Amino acid sequence: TLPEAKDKLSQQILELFETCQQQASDLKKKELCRAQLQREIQLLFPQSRLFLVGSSLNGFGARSSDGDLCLVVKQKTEARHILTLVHKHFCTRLSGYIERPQLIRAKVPIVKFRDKVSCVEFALNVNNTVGIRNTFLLRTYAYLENRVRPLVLVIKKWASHHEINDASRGTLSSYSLVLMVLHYLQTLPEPILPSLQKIYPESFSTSVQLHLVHHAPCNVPPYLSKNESSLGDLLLGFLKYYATEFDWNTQMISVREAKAIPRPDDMEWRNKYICVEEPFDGTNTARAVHEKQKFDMIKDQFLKSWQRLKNKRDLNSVLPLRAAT
Repeated sequence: TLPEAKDKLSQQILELFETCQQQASDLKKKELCRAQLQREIQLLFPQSRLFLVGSSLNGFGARSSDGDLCLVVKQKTEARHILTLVHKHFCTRLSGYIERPQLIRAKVPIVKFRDKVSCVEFALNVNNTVGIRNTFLLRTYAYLENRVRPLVLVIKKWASHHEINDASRGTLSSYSLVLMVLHYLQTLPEPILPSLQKIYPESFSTSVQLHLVHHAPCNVPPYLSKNESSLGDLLLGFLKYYATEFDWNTQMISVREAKAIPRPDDMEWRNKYICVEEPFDGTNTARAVHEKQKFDMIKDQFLKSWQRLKNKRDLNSVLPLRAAT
């Protein structure tokens, strides 16, 4: 299943999609690593399970997507004690096939490591279960329509190429972008995506047992929309929408509502530049964008890329196609 591709830009977007999309063999090496590590971690926490989460499973992965793992142990004092124990385990016992494990310090503490078996970089956290839930929310969107995945992928590569796709460095997280693409698709005049949580709350409710949340994409049917915009029309529109129309200073993006909502007067959103509502809990995913200079970098790059693309409808105007493939 693939979109139209009547023009050059749309064809280049599909070409980039098909050569960079995460292949089944990439996902098998990540799953073999996940199962081996769960087995390995269970020596320490026998009541624990290890989940693949994020780009590896949400449908928006590229061959270069790192792996995200979520360790479920039956509030943060425990989460940090477990993460440091797991880390010492990786350093002492697992050093034969687990390279350079490091505790990275962030809102969600992480153990970063490289699997020498798959040669793949991984990020493991402890008990951040919301990432399991939204993995399968996003996955259900990722396959709800054939344009969502090519658009999201070219947009991820685009943001990464322009050094605005790294929340650790002050810019937009991949999750923020994905939510922004999905919001753009949700609010078109003839919309390309509905709200999954409004139409089927039963398949994404917070009472669903974590180990069954992945059943949700098997339940939800595909979305047929009236919009006939091709991939190049939509990539241009997505750059224009955030470059010109979307008021960062007054509104927040709610994929849960499939709407733009006014910024709440709560203290979380009081001084933030960018407000994207996490769909399961109520928090700002773009909270990492807190420096004016970086905020401007995002704004200026949206404007500029929409300009170069408008004039020359070649994907090379905003993303060198030789630097990805």
